[PDB]
Amino acid sequence: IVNLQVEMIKQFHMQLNEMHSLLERYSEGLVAEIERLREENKRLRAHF
Amino acid sequence: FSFGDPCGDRFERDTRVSLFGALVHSRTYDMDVRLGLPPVPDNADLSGLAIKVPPSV
Repeated sequence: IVNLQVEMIKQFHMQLNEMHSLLERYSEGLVAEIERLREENKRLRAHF
Repeated sequence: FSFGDPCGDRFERDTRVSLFGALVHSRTYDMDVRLGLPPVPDNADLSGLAIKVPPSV
């Protein structure tokens, strides 16, 4: 039971860290979109 | 009876899109374009004003 508990705690910790990492990965795009639209508007204004 | 469209000669084409070289950073075939300049870069207050180097292409 003690071995099971220790292994379970380690696995829980690892799984928590993996879930945190996955949420961080799945939750820069906005900045790039803003930059692209700014570039597009500046190009439009200069061309006009 | 028209100023012929400068579609043929590259020199004439550039003259037309530059308005006989009047346009600096823009080219246009539209006669009704509202002329605008490129916006002031956001980093100008942070990085200063750089001399825009024309792209080599």
